[PDB]
Amino acid sequence: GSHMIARIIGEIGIEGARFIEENIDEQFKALRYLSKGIDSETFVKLVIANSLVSYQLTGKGEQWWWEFAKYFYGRDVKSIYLAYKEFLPNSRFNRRLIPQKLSRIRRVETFLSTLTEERIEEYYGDMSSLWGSIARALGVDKESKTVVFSVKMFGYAARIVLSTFNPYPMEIPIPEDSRIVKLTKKLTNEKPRKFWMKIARESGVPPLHIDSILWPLLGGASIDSAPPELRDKLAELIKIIR
DNA sequence: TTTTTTC
Repeated sequence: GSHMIARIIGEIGIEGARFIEENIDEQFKALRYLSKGIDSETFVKLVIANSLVSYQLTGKGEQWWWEFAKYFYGRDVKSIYLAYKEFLPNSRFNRRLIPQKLSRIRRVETFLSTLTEERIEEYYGDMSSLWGSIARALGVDKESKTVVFSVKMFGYAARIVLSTFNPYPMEIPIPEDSRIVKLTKKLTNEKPRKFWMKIARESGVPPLHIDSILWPLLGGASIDSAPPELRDKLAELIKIIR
């Protein structure tokens, strides 16, 4: 792992990650916008469906999640599969692997249909069971990138809908992808998957909350709105990993 | 433009 990184991430803490999530994270902003233009249950269903097709994008993540939010705001959505069948081929930022992606939506449509208000609250109180349930519906490994971040974005949606905050489970790990490998190789020769899981365990900050911290800081987003005590912590983290 | 997944 990294004692240097884990100590500063521990100082930032779940509440520092939460500040970034609710103030800087553009995915959270797009979700908060969408939640104002569609009913709560459809909102959460769409966010999970979107997460499951958000890979190998023809654009950057922030652009795509705003495109998704702007597309469904005020839209009358019945079948989520049918909605995506029309949305994806006309989108700007998600035009690759549409046949594969539509088939994943079709296969998870029955699980999404169980997401009443009460079911969404139950899963938000036990995101590990939601993690396993989504993977089982798809027939994939729950540690796969899309399933892990379907849980993260569900957590964004659920905290908006329910006006409560439950931290992500510690046992949901960041999987390896292109940008986590590119960054981690500069920091260490350790295996990226093991590196970041040990950092989460040592710091006390679940991996999905660490993810919220890393990318805005690396991408150069302003941290000036953070309170000075948290700002100085994020500043030191930047000097360590950027 | 190059920004995970398959059955």
